Amino acid sequence: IPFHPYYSFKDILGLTLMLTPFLTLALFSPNLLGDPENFTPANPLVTPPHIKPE
Amino acid sequence: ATYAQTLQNIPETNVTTLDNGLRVASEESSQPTCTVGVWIGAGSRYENEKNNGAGYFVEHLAFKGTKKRPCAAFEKEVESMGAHFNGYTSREQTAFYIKALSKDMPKVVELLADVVQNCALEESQIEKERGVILQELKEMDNDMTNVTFDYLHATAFQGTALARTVEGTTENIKHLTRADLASYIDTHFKAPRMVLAAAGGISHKELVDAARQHFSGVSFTYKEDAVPILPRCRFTGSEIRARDDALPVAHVALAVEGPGWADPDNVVLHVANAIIGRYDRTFGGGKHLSSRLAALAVEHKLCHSFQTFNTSYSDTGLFGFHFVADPLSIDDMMFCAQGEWMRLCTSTTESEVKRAKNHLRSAMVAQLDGTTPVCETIGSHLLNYGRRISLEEWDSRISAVDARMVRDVCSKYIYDKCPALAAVGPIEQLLDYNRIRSGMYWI
Repeated sequence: IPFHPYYSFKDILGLTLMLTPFLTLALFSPNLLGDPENFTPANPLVTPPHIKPE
Repeated sequence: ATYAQTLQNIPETNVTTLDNGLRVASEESSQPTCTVGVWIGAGSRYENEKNNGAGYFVEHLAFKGTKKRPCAAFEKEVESMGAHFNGYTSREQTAFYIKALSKDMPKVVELLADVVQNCALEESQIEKERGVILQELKEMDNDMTNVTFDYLHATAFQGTALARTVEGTTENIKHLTRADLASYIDTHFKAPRMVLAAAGGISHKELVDAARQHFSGVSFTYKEDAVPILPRCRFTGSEIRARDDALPVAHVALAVEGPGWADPDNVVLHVANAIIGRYDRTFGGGKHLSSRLAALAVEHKLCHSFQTFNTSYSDTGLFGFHFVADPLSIDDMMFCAQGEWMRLCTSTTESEVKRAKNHLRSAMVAQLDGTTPVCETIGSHLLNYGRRISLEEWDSRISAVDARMVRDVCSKYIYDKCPALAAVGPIEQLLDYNRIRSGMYWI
């Protein structure tokens, strides 16, 4: 089937579904997925005791 | 002696009705030869699911002899007077007519009457014709154009009676009973619904006296005098794709519900179909043809042919086009076609309608090129339009049409409408109803 309108329409719908959680997270719980340890400027002499990768 | 005048000179078509309901009409010419026939208002649309194919099976017997004059008796009598008998059966109109010497005008009417009324229906012949019709189906099935229009109706009028073929089902043909053919005749071939028409060197009066004589149907109750009104057929934006990559070319037909005989717009619709016209690989015109679609078709080898059409019916109709192409140019062709349709609704030019109107009048005239065609117009006019419509009138109506009118009317019936589609053959390239549905707007 032609990509348009079948998947162009499906894709737009898909985008809007991903968009909600992404924006909900972004607007409501901004640092949810982020480490709070990174609000402390780099200190070349001290590695945080609790250091985990993204 | 300007055209205008030759029109208002053509003798008027006379019509007289009998007490039974039969309507006799004719156009008298000096012609030594002539044509007379009975145009019944019956067809496959009147048939229901159990007898689909009766009117066609019956068509195959109205010539194999009557009660009075059996097979040879009939044929002999007719062949020997140098007359040609023949007819047809559409979805909602059936006809039987003869081509004989104006001299035999009255004996023919007798013969016509004897056919519509006393068909022998020899149960022996029936079983033979059964095998014949079955055979003609095998053949007609190889006529893409037919297959394609039947299918067109099959889906455009899906669920209704208009979605049936005239020839009927393979089962009905295999099982219809003498009795079925019998009642079909009794129920439909009835005076108030038939029309005895004639054209040529014939006296209308002589014609009607002969009518009185053999077309002496009797009517006691009101029921008999009444003409039934068929149930309305529902149009449906849909499509049916019968694919077979083994056929050489592919057929495609697209259409929208048309108004119906009665509606004046039809004139405008015809003028429009007159612009887009029709084409075919043997049209000398070539790249210079006036119809853009045709021209485009030629410049891009888009199709072996295409043709517009406005098939009218009592209450409905089909306004569309059909084209035959190669598997790989179906899309470009469809594209261009809808293109012109959209152009019809949005930008028809006065110059176009001018040409269109002329071309139309010319076709209108060719519709009356002989006693038979003329006759066919009478039988049908009365049957459809109720009365007769003179070229002087048609011509009048046609002249009223102008660009603006074409656009308005076409927009009215085309723009943003869900079309009916039928495609047959190696149709992989043409595709998606949606993509086609969007071709219905802006253009």
